[PDB]
Amino acid sequence: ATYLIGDVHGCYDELIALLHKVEFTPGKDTLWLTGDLVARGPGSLDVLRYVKSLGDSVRLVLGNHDLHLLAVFAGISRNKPKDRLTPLLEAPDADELLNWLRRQPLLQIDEEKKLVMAHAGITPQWDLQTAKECARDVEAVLSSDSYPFFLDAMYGDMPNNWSPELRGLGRLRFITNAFTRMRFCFPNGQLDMYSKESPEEAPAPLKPWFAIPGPVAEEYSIAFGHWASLEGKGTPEGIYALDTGCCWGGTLTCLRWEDKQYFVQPSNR
Ligand SMILES: [Mn+2]
Ligand SMILES: [Mn+2]
Repeated sequence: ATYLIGDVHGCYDELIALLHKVEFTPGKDTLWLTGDLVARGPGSLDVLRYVKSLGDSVRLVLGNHDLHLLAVFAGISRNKPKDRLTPLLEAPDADELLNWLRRQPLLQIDEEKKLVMAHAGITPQWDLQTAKECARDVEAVLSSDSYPFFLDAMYGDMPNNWSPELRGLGRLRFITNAFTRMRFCFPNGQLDMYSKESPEEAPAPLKPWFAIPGPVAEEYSIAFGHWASLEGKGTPEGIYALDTGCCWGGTLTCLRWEDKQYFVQPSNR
């Protein structure tokens, strides 16, 4: 079976309880995770250990908090006490865990399921070939010995409009923001980097990225996490918002792909 789970955010107990609920069995089953494995919840260390141990039985995409953890680890960014990352950062296997984490994809595609996953979704300004090329470019910098330079360069809110003519720092920053920070778009598809509210609470003319028809969404289902204030609701057919806010006191959500059946684990917080 194929299971897809939204942002775990260190909620190790809830993740294991949910997987036991569906009798997740590596070798028979595959787990897709929308990223943001770490921060806020108490068990980022156990989450990373477990997910890495799954190997080919898990298909991960990196989220914005995963990238922030890598930035903290590399000395690029300051650790925030609220993220509860110190046990992971101080673990004897921190190097092993985080060097694995930075090699994971930003984008997962299953052609037989016609299924695409990224942390925040797929901007309507991207077709599939462009999404693939951009994911490959940023994954290459993240997997390289020089990844702290990219992590430092990734921070920024501009440019917010895609063009194949983009080059250099702006190209990487847009790619990173589209895959891991996107929520709202202007009517032309341009990213808004400030509003984090629910669609009903957002100011005009902002619309959810998935409310703007784009070539990937027209052919593929898209699963994503990230947007907790969406609460997994209000999406069109073929769009699966899996982040139901477990670390925030909401729930951890698991979708079984074969029958589109949902399983929910309440937050222990
Ligand atoms: Mn998140
Ligand atoms: Mn996120």
